[PDB]
This record gives sequence, structure tokens and C-alpha cells, in this order.
Amino acid sequence: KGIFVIQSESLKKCIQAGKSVLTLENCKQANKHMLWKWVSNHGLFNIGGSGCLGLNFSAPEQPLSLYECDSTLVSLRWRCNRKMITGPLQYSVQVAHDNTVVASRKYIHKWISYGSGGGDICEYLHKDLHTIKGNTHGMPCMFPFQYNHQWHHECTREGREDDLLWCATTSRYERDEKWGFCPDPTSAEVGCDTIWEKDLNSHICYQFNLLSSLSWSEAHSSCQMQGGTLLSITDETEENFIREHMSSKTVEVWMGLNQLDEHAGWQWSDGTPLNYLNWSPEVNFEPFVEDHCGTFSSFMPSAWRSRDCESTLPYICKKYLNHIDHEIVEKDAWKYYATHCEPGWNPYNRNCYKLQKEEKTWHEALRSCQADNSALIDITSLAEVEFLVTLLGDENASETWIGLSSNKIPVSFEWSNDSSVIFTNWHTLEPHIFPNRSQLCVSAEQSEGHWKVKNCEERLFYICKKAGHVLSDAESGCQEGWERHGGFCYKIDTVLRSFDQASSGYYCPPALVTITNRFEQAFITSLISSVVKMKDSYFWIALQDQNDTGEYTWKPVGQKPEPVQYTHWNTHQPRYSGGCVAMRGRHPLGRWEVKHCRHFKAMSLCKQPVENQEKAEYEERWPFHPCYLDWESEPGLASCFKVFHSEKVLMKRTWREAEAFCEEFGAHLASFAHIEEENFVNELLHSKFNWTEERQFWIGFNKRNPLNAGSWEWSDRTPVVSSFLDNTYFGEDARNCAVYKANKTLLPLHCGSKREWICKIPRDVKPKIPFWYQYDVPWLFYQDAEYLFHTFASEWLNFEFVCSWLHSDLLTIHSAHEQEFIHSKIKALSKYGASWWIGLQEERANDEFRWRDGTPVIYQNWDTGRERTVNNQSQRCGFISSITGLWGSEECSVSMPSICKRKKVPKQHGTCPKGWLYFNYKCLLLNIPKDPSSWKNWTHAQHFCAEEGGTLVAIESEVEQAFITMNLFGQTTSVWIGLQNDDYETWLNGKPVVYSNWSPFDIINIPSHNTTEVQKHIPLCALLSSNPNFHFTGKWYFEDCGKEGYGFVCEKMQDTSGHGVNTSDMYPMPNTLEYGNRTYKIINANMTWYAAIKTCLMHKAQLVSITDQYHQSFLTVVLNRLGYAHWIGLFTTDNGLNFDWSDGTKSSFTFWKDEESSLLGDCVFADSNGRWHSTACESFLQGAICHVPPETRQSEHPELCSETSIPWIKFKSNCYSFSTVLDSMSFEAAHEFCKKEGSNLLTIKDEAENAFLLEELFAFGSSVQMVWLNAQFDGNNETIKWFDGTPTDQSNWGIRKPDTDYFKPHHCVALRIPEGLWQLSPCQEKKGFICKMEA
Ligand SMILES: *[C@@H]1O[C@H](CO)[C@@H](O[C@@H]2O[C@H](CO)[C@@H](O[C@@H]3O[C@H](CO)[C@@H](O)[C@H](O[C@H]4O[C@H](CO)[C@@H](O)[C@H](O)[C@@H]4O)[C@@H]3O)[C@H](O)[C@H]2NC(C)=O)[C@H](O)[C@H]1NC(C)=O
Ligand SMILES: *[C@@H]1O[C@H](CO[C@@H]2O[C@H](CO)[C@@H](O)[C@H](O[C@@H]3O[C@H](CO[C@H]4O[C@H](CO)[C@@H](O)[C@H](O)[C@@H]4O)[C@@H](O)[C@H](O)[C@@H]3O)[C@H]2NC(C)=O)[C@@H](O)[C@H](O)[C@H]1NC(C)=O
Ligand SMILES: *[C@@H]1O[C@H](CO)[C@@H](O[C@@H]2O[C@H](CO)[C@@H](O[C@@H]3O[C@H](CO)[C@@H](O)[C@H](O)[C@@H]3O)[C@H](O)[C@H]2NC(C)=O)[C@H](O)[C@H]1NC(C)=O
Ligand SMILES: *[C@@H]1O[C@H](CO)[C@@H](O[C@@H]2O[C@H](CO)[C@@H](O[C@@H]3O[C@H](CO)[C@@H](O)[C@H](O)[C@@H]3O)[C@H](O)[C@H]2NC(C)=O)[C@H](O)[C@H]1NC(C)=O
Ligand SMILES: *[C@@H]1O[C@H](CO)[C@@H](O)[C@H](O)[C@H]1NC(C)=O
Ligand SMILES: *[C@@H]1O[C@H](CO)[C@@H](O)[C@H](O)[C@H]1NC(C)=O
Ligand SMILES: *[C@@H]1O[C@H](CO)[C@@H](O)[C@H](O)[C@H]1NC(C)=O
Ligand SMILES: *[C@@H]1O[C@H](CO)[C@@H](O)[C@H](O)[C@H]1NC(C)=O
Ligand SMILES: *[C@@H]1O[C@H](CO)[C@@H](O)[C@H](O)[C@H]1NC(C)=O
Ligand SMILES: *[C@@H]1O[C@H](CO)[C@@H](O)[C@H](O)[C@H]1NC(C)=O
Ligand SMILES: *[C@@H]1O[C@H](CO)[C@@H](O)[C@H](O)[C@H]1NC(C)=O
Ligand SMILES: *[C@@H]1O[C@H](CO)[C@@H](O)[C@H](O)[C@H]1NC(C)=O
Ligand SMILES: *[C@@H]1O[C@H](CO)[C@@H](O)[C@H](O)[C@H]1NC(C)=O
Repeated sequence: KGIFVIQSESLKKCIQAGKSVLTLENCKQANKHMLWKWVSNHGLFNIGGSGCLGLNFSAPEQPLSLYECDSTLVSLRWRCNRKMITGPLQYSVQVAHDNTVVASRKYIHKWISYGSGGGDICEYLHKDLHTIKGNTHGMPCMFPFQYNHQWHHECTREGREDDLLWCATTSRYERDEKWGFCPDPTSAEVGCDTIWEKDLNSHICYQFNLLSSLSWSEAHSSCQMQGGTLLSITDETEENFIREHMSSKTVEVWMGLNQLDEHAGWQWSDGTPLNYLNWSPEVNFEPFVEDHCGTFSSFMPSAWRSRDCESTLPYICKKYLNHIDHEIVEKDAWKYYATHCEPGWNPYNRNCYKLQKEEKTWHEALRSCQADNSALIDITSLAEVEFLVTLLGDENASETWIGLSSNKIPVSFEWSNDSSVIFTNWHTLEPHIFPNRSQLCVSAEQSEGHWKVKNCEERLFYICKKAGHVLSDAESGCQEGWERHGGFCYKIDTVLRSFDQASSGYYCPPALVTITNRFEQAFITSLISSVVKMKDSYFWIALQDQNDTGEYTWKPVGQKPEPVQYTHWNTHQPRYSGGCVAMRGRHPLGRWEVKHCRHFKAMSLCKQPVENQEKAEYEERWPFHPCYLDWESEPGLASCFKVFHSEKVLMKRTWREAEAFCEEFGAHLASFAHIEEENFVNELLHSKFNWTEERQFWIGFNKRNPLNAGSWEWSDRTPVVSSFLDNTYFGEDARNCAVYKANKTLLPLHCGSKREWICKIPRDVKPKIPFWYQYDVPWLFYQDAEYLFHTFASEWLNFEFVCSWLHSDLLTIHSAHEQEFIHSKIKALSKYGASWWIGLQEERANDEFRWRDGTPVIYQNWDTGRERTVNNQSQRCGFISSITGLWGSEECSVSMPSICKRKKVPKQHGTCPKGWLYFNYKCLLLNIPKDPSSWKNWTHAQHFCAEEGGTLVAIESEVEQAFITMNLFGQTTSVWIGLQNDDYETWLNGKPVVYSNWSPFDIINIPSHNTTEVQKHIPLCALLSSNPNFHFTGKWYFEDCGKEGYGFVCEKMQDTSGHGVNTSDMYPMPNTLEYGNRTYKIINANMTWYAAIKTCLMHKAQLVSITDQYHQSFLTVVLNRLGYAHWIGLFTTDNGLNFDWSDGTKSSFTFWKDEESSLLGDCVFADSNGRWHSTACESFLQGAICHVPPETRQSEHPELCSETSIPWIKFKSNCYSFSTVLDSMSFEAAHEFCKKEGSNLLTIKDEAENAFLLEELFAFGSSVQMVWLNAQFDGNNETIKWFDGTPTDQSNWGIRKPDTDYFKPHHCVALRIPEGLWQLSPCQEKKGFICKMEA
């Protein structure tokens, strides 16, 4: 129970709010009245007050009061620096002269907790519980939430007949029904789905969290919170069990398998070893890419795949029920037993070992070990790995064969002895299965004991293990020490308590402990776990920062310059400089923490030294010249740095992209092992740049690995010395990477951002690119772009990056003429005459026609010899033949050569003829005929424009496109445009196509023809889509120039022979505007986002909500007229994940300026060109856009919408079920299922419901492709009708659809969910279905 009472540090009073504004009162029994808690949004929810502390930024001077956290009127966010309560814009709660808080920037003030006296108020900072299932796709609980006329701050019971705890995903349960069950480990009886009692005694339970699209990090978290763990596929038997026992056969789920540690190989998130593997080539293998997490599907093949962990997918949790003592798998694995052996052999704990240094094949080495009563080594515990690395400490001992190998095509790894596997230490990339060899054998490397597979025929050294028996009960190492380990002994005690302070000597004569390796850390963890006398204790460690510097370091024994090479910090633990390190005893055993040396209590640790004196440590000649002259560093520093201020010319880079760039030079994203390094890099930055903070640079500091304790780490393996924690502003889990700034400071960030960076390299530069082909760039002679022919063999999943580093990401073709030039050059006689890569990319088995450049593939030059080039999506990368130049697709890793390119070698207002619309120094006609007889084909409409004095529109810019779209609202007739398939890049008027709005699909998909075969004989003509679906609305495609059925837009510059009548539209600023079927108010005052919300509410309107591209287009013209930004009603309670509209309308429409712009803040505004931007809500902008809403009223029992049995989502007056979406099933079967359920198969009756569904189903992503629509296709008619007889008005097809495709047994129509189009399909296919009913 995290509730607390908050007291002023400087004044013995606390916040017992009371009515209206809160007040400072004595902590009398009113502590039993007013208490405080942290909730979903950072705000503080005052229990009893049933409120939520807010700050009115329009007038901060007013005393603070309690609001409803659903309120958008006031800023409710709060932040916690050291014992502060800090609001946005530097404000903070702070008592005025009077005893009432006036949160102000005036002066600092500090707060602490009553009761326990917690020195930090934020000891109970909120953590988000992800709901498992029941009405929502696994969102976090939103606290507090309004149940029946009352607020709740914790998961509750009342709502569900069943007694499991539940919560709401949205602030008000009554208004929105998105509830969900709450994680709980206690309710195992109903907490988990299926008990697989088949195991001997485990009674292992499984929870099949389908429907719960989550990132891997959140899935792992969720599974943990109930006491379970992400799925571990121990063996084929359990894999096949789950294969059948899961229900929705078409889903892909998270497992638990991962390679999140870039320095370690694939591993189960749980403690299970990775011995059984079912990798499938369905995913393409590359070592560098971000596919770090493992996905499993119950398809016919036994296949696992690699995905990006942030992707949202369902998952499965795994929990053993009998293992209460599971904290450590083995209890006595670390205790040393006095061992003896014969000459040549080295004794280790209770065993004999010997390394032969005789290169042998695996079979040869096994037979050699068998020559004696010995077998190749088997590793049972990390202690054996420690001994392995110690022995490989032999003079060369680079690698050794391990007594472990595979003997199956579906690989399962077993020892050379018929015994089970208990541990695995796979190297960074070496669980890699050589395609089909029957047996692959593992060798261990000397660096860390990392294992890697390879052909068993390889000749390598080998170590034979042998039995032994205890020599005696003596401990010759340190009889006085409590235990021995390796080359030291340990004498922990739970009596002496101060931080090593002793009258003489120390608590033990060798003083406090120092940790150099994870092996040592594990041993001491075992020690503490063995001697936990009283729970959650702490133990002192020699690491301290008493000479307050931030760079915590060991307390040095005599003249010892003891460095630090390993650390075990707790969650976001290395907070503040100064103090001493204490290691935790609570069940997260062994984690380190910082503590106060005069106030904290911890117990004594000891390290009896090596019985043989150690020699001198280092030579230290290396800083003579740490790196080549190319890189920068102090002479004397241990590493070198290089700052990358641009890409190609001035372009930035994502975090992982910059890291890969450092890697291809051999370096890492920079890291600070020392305050000296940090200061040196700051000084370098300020030597390079001005008195500016305009530049933010990437660094290695990151948090991308969540399976370990959530805490930051350097990508370079250097340990994190304390207090480099960028800021106390932690908890922003959405941000996972970090950036550096001048004045010695760091900022958390989202790794998806783009920035400049800096790489660090200790000793040796390894250029992989050498900046190839430094003068083969100039090719303007042929086109307007400069090309480059990369003759060096390279696969372009990576070479796209290097290609971008000077040019486009890859070459892309948009002209038969440029293709002729490319063929002429590529017709090279030498090895350069091989096939060549191009930017042509495939994203699915379908969707094989997108450039990685991002442009749609509008021009075709395929070779027709291989139209079946899919190879289960492996062949996804395009290439051109050297002999003909015809294209082809290939598996991307083949790494043939490639190419690159890059795109750089009187406006007076006037009169507008009648009927035309004057928009921007020009007039548009926008002829949309109402008569079929009046329709013109493109080659005719050109005549009309010419005779009228203009030409077909040339859409020069997004504002022109938006104007045309807004002047095309209700006319569902597409309209010609003035560009031709002959040249996608030049408008008919003769100027380049800089702007473009090509449709995502069907650009050349003429229904009456093949895509390509007859197209090459037919001219094609541009055409502006009038489709009412925002994915297509105002988009461009092509159609037969001779076709008819489409209007035309003529353009002609304004007639300047007279008044500049554009003033008639420029001058007026109508306070109210009408468009489509709604009315807008343009406010033009100085205000924040909250102020704009309040202003719209003080008006009768509400802050605008933009649900479609038509309204977005109108607002684009409006804002272009106004000339400056305005607020809009889009905001997010959570940082940059998913925004919501202030007025509560749901729509998937989004019009961001750029992908990263979504992340720059919490409240959204619109640019002068309409494009959206996120930003801090406290910013001040000179206007806003309100819209008048349609008024409606509600019933008394709409909460009837959902029962306790089924996940029913309420929308307006009807409920939809989405659980059935994944239940792939046939048409009539779905019909009958809904019928018997007491509902009807989905019916799209209005645009509001259409948009609501298109948004809601986006939560499942690619988990479903199509859904059945309850519409009958008439037999001898083209008509389509809902089961209720209502017309099919809402129907939509990207291009006008002929009925000629349905079979006599009528085809049945479904909804292509990712894009929203309709499509008739064979009626017996298996698809998802959605029931719907009234509330
Ligand atoms: C829209 O209205 C808001 C209303 O708040 C307005 O924001 C306010 O702007 C003023 C002016 O920038 C801020 O006042 C400043 O606050 C700082 C706080 O440290 C003071 O230091 C400033 O005084 C110093 O600087 C002055 C010259 O800049 C000197 O003359 C003076 O002697 C001091 O040296 C100054 O008072 C005010 O803080 C904000 N409001 C909030 C809540 O922060 C905003 O600017 C308006 N928008 C537009 C476009 O005008
Ligand atoms: C887009 O639509 C275009 C409109 O149709 C044309 O309209 C013109 C109006 O003046 C007509 O002149 C033109 O036909 C002319 O035909 C004469 C020869 O006359 C014979 O053929 C016509 C049909 O072409 C027939 O109606 C007569 O009775 C007679 O048998 C010819 O010498 C001229 O050059 C014109 O072609 C209409 N038809 C055509 C085909 O031009 C049309 O022009 C255009 O082709 C359409 N777009 C595409 C891609 O076909
Ligand atoms: C946050 O602070 C702002 C600014 O101090 C508050 O705005 C003010 O709210 C009052 C109402 O409490 C407004 O008074 C009303 O003005 C209208 C104007 O037409 C008048 O018709 C009413 O009879 C009444 O007098 C006041 O104008 C308004 N001032 C501004 C600059 O907007 C706001 O109420 C505060 N909100 C919260 C939740 O504390
Ligand atoms: C932190 O950043 C600043 C700016 O990027 C670094 O330079 C400092 O910049 C400020 C102006 O922003 C300078 O102040 C000016 O000083 C002159 C002195 O003649 C004065 O006439 C001006 O009116 C103004 O006050 C400041 O001097 C300057 N200091 C230095 C050392 O360059 C600053 O160095 C950065 N600090 C760190 C630790 O990186
Ligand atoms: C190990 O072998 C290398 C050559 O393979 C040799 O240079 C080196 O001196 C040997 N000893 C050690 C300790 O590396
Ligand atoms: C391991 O090898 C020994 C002989 O070295 C053998 O007796 C034993 O059975 C093997 N392990 C198992 C589980 O059988
Ligand atoms: C498959 O395994 C055999 C083992 O003899 C090996 O020669 C071959 O290179 C492997 N790969 C393929 C594609 O056959
Ligand atoms: C700081 O370091 C000096 C040695 O240079 C030492 O004598 C002194 O006690 C240290 N002070 C603290 C607070 O650690
Ligand atoms: C910094 O900018 C000022 C602008 O006045 C200029 O005088 C100075 O030379 C610049 N210095 C550097 C290092 O860019
Ligand atoms: C994969 O190949 C098989 C033939 O072995 C084919 O039946 C299947 O359709 C392919 N997969 C896809 C997604 O096309
Ligand atoms: C083109 O469409 C026709 C339709 O009859 C079909 O016969 C032919 O095989 C198709 N060719 C290609 C290359 O798609
Ligand atoms: C505008 O919306 C109202 C809503 O009741 C509807 O009755 C009216 O027909 C609509 N007008 C147009 C032109 O769509
Ligand atoms: C075709 O449509 C008409 C209504 O326009 C309807 O009466 C008739 O039954 C339909 N015929 C078939 C075969 O569906």
C-alpha cells in the first residue's frame, strides 16, 4: 500500500487539503483523513480529497486545488527531483508566506514523508500494471478510474461477479467500457489458463495471453508480475503440447527467447538453458539487425522467428507451481570441496580436469578422452565456467572443444555423456545453426567461456574431465576464512555495522571486499543467501565515493590503484554521488545500491587475499598513442573519441544506426568510464562548437535491455561509475537511449529519434567502409542526379546505410531512360558484369513493389522469367541483370554489387475569372460533371483546359493539394491531373514533380488488364482519388487515358490586369468558418494548450478533432492563410505512445509532420502547413481551432453493453466483440456463431462506426488480415445489402469495382483491415468475424 502523508521538511506541517484549495495543517489525526498517492499520469491523487493536484498555468499564483485527472483544463503532471515536487516549466509545490501551497518558481522548498518518516517522498513512485485480458488489448490500468459514482485508485472487485481484481483502461469506466483483469500472483487457481500436469511434479501452468498485443518488454514484465515468466520451450514435447493446446492457430506470440544482450547469444528470459532449438528460415539471418526477440507460431512447420522487441504481439506466460525454492536452481553448486588429482591433471571442485593442447576433431578428441576413463567437459554451473576460463588462462589455450554436440536436424544439444543440460553460455552470435549438417560441435572461448558451434571436423584443443573424491576436510587456503573460492577466501559477518570504521585493523584484517568478476559476484551472492539471518538486509562493499566526485571507486588497500571492471547496480540505482555501496539481501539478491555511510546500516564483508603474492599489474605504455591520427584524444587518456556531426552533408542518425556506424569502424557509441573522460568530451565539444546547445549527440548510455534489472548501461561494455545517471527524472520508461549536451549533462530520449553522435575506440581503428569510391560520384551528365557504382560485393540490408552515408539509401528507377543509362553503365565486362542490387524491396509475400527509398514502385522493368520469386518471402530484394538490365528479386544476403544516387547535380495577385477559385497566385476550375454525358477523358480535358486558357492542374505543393481536396468534399468522382505515366517526375506544364502524394496501393492496378504485360502498350494518366477513405482521399493513381467517368481540374495563373482580388480572401478573418458539415472557430489569442481547451469550452464549441483527410485538408488551407501555428485537440496521457482526441471521438487519422515529431511532447499543435507536431503543453501559441460538436444525449443503462462473459466494447449505442477477430473461421459458421450468441455479424452502418472499427482493430496489427462483413452479394445484380436490408452506402473500393469476380455461389465480402478497403472473396475461406448488437 503506497499511500503516504506528505510533510514539509522545513516546517512541521503536512498537506491536509480540505475543501477547495489545499492547506498546510499539523499532522494530527487529519493524517487519517488526507493522504496521497501517485497514479497513472505522474499526478498525485489525494485520497479522501478524491481529487488529483493540478496547476493552473494561466494563473499559477492561485493556491493549488484538487481536480479530476480526466480534466484537460489544468496541468496535472508532476515530477520528483530530490525530495521535491516539481511541476512543468520548472514550477514546484511551495508554501507561500501564508500556510497554503502556491506552486511557484519563486524559491526552492523540500518535502518528506510522515509516518515511516521516509526521507524521500517518492519512495512509492507508481508502476503501471498491464491488464491481462477481458475488454482491452492489454493496456495499462489507468488510475484513478471512475466506477459507479465513485473513484478508484487500485484494482477492485465490485464489477465482475468472479472475484478476480480488475481495473479500467480509461479514466471513466461508465463512459468507456475498456476494463481488464488485474495481475495477481495469489489467484493462481484462476490466474493461469492451463495446467500441464504431465510433468513429473512441476504442475506447470500456462497463461495464453492472446488478444494482448504488447511489446516484448511489457510482455515480460506482465508475466513477471503474476509470478510467472515468459514461455520457455524446454523441449519438443512441451512445444508440441502448446502447439495443439493454443486455440487461434494463426497467431504469432512472444516466447521469452531473446538475444537482448548484444554481447551474449540467444537465451531464455527464464533460467532454463537454451538446448532445444527450432529455428526456421522464414526470417532472414543477419547479425547486426535489431531482430532481438523470439516469436513462435503454431503453424504446420516447427518454426521460431526473430522480431524487433518493441513490436506489439500476444504472448504466453509460464509458471511452475511446486518450485517455491526456485530463487537459486542449485544450492551447493559453489561450495568448494578439497580435491586431489594426479600429475598432469588439475583438480577443481570434486573433479579432475586436463587440457591437452592437441588439435583434434571433435570425434577424435572424444575418443582421446575415452582412451582414459575420461570424457569431454560438461558444465553444470557458472563455477565450472570460471574454472574453465582460469585454466584457459594457460599460456595460449584460445579455445577448447566441449563435451556437447548435436545429433539431429531439428537441433537438440546433449553432452558427450548421456546427461541433461543445465547451463548454457552461447556466444554473441554462435547459437547459429549451420544449415543442415547432422552434427555441430561447440567450442568454448577463453575470454568468458562463451560457447560457439562449428563443424565438428575442426582441429582444436580439448579438455577431458575425470572423476575424483574429497582429499580431506581441510581448507589449506584460509582455515580461518569461512569459505574459500578461486584464489581468495571470504569471512562475511552480520555483527560489525559501521562503514569499515574500526579502532585498529578492520572488521577483518584484509578489510572490505572488492569484486572483479561476475563469478566473484555470484559467489558472494551465494554467501549472503546462505546467511540471511533477517530479511532484506544490506552488506557493505569497498566501493565508495567519500571524496565526493560521482566516480565511485574502491577504497584502496595499501598503495593499490584498484580499478573497477564490473558492477551490479539495482534498478536506476546509481543515483547520487558520495556515499558507500551496500548490496541488497531482499529476494533480488546481489544488487548494488548507494547509501549514506553515517546513517545506513549494513553488515561486514571480507576477502582474505591470495596465499601467493600477486605480481605487478600493468605496463601502461599503451597511452603512448591510443589511436591513429584520425581520432581525437588527450595524450595520456586510455581511449579516443570521434564526433560525427552529420551524415552525407548534414543528416542525423538513429541510435542503433549510429552504433552500427561505430561498429563498422570497430568502435562503440562513446562511454565515460571516468569523470575525466566526461570532462574531456565536453571540452572537445565546446572546442568544436560555439556558445550553443543546438546539438545533441548520441552516446552508448542506454536502457535497451529490460530482462536484467531495469537500469542504464553503456553499449560499450565499460562499467557505469555512479552518478552518471543522466537525471533524477527517471520512470520515463518510454525513453530508452540517452544524448549528451554541453555543460556536462545528459538527457534520456527515445531511441527512435535521429541525432548526431560520437564513437569511442580504445586501441585500434578498423575501417570497414574506407569511404569507398571518393570520386565516382559525378553523373549529372546523364540525369539530374549524381550516381555511384558500388562494385564491392555487399548485401544492402546493411549497405543501405553506407550508401545513404553519401547518397540515397539505394538506387531507385523512375524512368525507362534512366534505366537505359543504368544498363549502359552496368554492362561492365569484368566481374562488375554480375547482377546488381537495387533499392527495390518486398515487405510481404504481397507488397513486393515498394522502394526502400519509400517511393511506391511506379515503374516496372521486371524480367518475366521468374514471377514466382517469393521463396517464402526470403527473396525480397531486387536486382538487375548485367546483360539485359531486366530486373529480378533475390535473397538479400547474396551480397552482389549495388548502386546509389542522390538528387543534386512576378507573383502579383490578380483577378480570377468567374467560377474559378483563386487560391495562390492562380485559379482552379475543379470541374466535376454531374452528367455522364458530360464526362471527358484525359486527352479531352486537356483540350478544355487549353481552350479555357490553362492546363491540367500541376500540384506544386501540399497546400495546393489540400485546397483541391477540400474543394472535392462530396463529389465521389475522381478527377484528372496533369502528369503522365511517361514521366512521373514532370508535370505537363513542364516543371519537376517535387511534391508527390502517390496512393499506397493500386497505382498501376488497372482492373481490366494485367499489371504489366499489356500496360507497356498503353499510355496511363494521373488521376486524383476522390475516395472517402483517408488512406486514399486525395491520393493519386493512374488510369487509362481513354477512360471516361472522371472530372478535370484546370489551372491558370491569376490575371494581374486589375485589382488583386485575392485581397477579398486574404483580408477577412471570419471568427467562424463552415466546411463539410461542421463549423469551425479560429481563436487567435496567446494561450497554452490548456488555455485553448478552456477557451473552446468557454465558447460553445470544443477544441478541433480531425477525423479525416477532408477536414485536415480544409484546416491546411485555413492555417496557410493565417500563417502561424494553432492548437488542436490531440493529446496523450502517456508519453508519445498513443494520442487521444480531447472531445472523445476515435479515429485512426494522423497527419504528423514526421514520425519523430510524435515524440517531442504531450500536446499537439498544427504547423502553418497543417502538419501536426507534438510539444510540451505549457508552450504558448497564438491561436487554436475549436469546432462545434453535434449535440446528443445518453440512456440510463448503456453499461448493459458488456456482460461478465464476453469482451464487449461499447461504441455509441451498440457493442462490438473483437475477441472473435483472431478466430479464423468461415462465413456461414461466423453467421451462426453470432446468431446463437444473440447478435448479428458486423454491419458498417455509418462513417463514425467505420472509423471506430478502423482504429480499434489497429491494435491487433498484422495478427489479422481480413474480417467478414455481414453483407449479401445479390445473385443477378451488382447490389450488396446488409442482412437487415439497409443499403451498402458505406462500401468502398480503391478503384471502382466490377461485379464480374463473384462465383455463382456468391462470393462473400470482407474488410482488408490494415487499409479499410472492402473486397469480395471466396465464401469458404477462413477469416475473422465481429459480432455486433444494440446496448
Ligand atoms: C503569453 O502570455 C504569457 C503569460 O504568462 C507569457 O508568458 C510570460 O512571459 C513573461 C515574459 O517572458 C515571463 O516573465 C519573465 O519571467 C522570468 C522568470 O525568471 C523573469 O526572470 C523575467 O524578468 C526578467 O527579465 C525581464 C526581461 O525579459 C527584465 O525586465 C526583468 O527585470 C527580469 O530581469 C520575466 O518577468 C513570464 O514568466 C511568462 N509566464 C510564465 C507563466 O512563465 C507569454 O510570453 C505570452 N506570449 C507571448 C508571445 O507574448
Ligand atoms: C476522348 O474523347 C475525344 C472526343 O471524341 C472526339 O470528339 C471530336 C469532336 O470534334 C471528334 O472530332 C472526334 O472524331 C473525329 O472523327 C473524324 C473522322 O470522322 C469519323 O470518325 C468519328 C469518330 O472518330 C465518327 O463520329 C464520324 O461519324 C466519322 O465516322 C476524325 O478525322 C477526327 O480526327 C476526329 O477523330 C471524336 N472522336 C475521336 C476518336 O477523336 C476523342 O477524340 C478521344 O479519342 C478520346 N480519348 C481517347 C484516348 O480515345
Ligand atoms: C485558471 O485561471 C484562469 C485565469 O485566471 C481562469 O480564467 C478565468 O475564469 C473566470 C471564471 O472563473 C472567468 O470569469 C468569467 O469571464 C467571462 C468572460 O465572458 C464572464 O462572462 C463570466 O461572467 C466570468 O466573469 C475569467 O474571464 C477567466 N479569465 C481568463 C483570462 O480566462 C480559470 O477559470 C482558471 N481555471 C481553474 C480550473 O482554476
Ligand atoms: C556552458 O555553455 C556556455 C554557452 O554555451 C559556455 O560558454 C559561456 O557562455 C555564456 C553565454 O551563454 C558566457 O557569458 C558571457 O560572458 C561574457 C564574458 O565577457 C559576458 O560579457 C557576456 O555578457 C555573457 O555573460 C560565458 O562567459 C561562457 N563561458 C565560457 C567558459 O565559455 C560555457 O563554457 C559552458 N560551460 C561548460 C562547463 O561547458
Ligand atoms: C600464444 O601464441 C601466440 C602465437 O599464436 C604467441 O605470439 C604468444 O607469445 C603465445 N603466448 C601468449 C601468452 O600469448
Ligand atoms: C556419465 O558417464 C559415466 C561414466 O564416465 C556413466 O557411468 C554415467 O552413466 C554417465 N551419465 C549418465 C547420466 O548416465
Ligand atoms: C548441408 O550439410 C552438408 C553436410 O555434408 C554440407 O556439405 C552442405 O554444405 C550443407 N548445406 C547444403 C546447402 O547442402
Ligand atoms: C579526500 O582525499 C584525501 C586524499 O587526497 C583524503 O585525505 C580525504 O580524507 C578525502 N576526503 C573525503 C571526504 O573523502
Ligand atoms: C561563435 O559565434 C560568434 C558570433 O558572434 C563568432 O564571433 C565566433 O567566431 C564563433 N566562434 C566559433 C568557435 O564558432
Ligand atoms: C512456402 O513454400 C511452400 C512450398 O514448400 C508453399 O506451399 C507456401 O505457400 C510458401 N509460403 C508462402 C507464405 O507462400
Ligand atoms: C495476364 O492475364 C491473362 C488473363 O486471361 C492471363 O491469361 C495471363 O496469364 C496473364 N499474364 C500474366 C503475366 O500475368
Ligand atoms: C449534415 O449532417 C446532418 C446530421 O443530421 C444531416 O441531416 C445532413 O443531411 C448533412 N448534410 C450533408 C450535406 O451531408
Ligand atoms: C435484382 O434486384 C432486384 C431489385 O432491383 C430484385 O427485385 C431482384 O430479386 C434481384 N435479382 C436477383 C437474382 O438477385
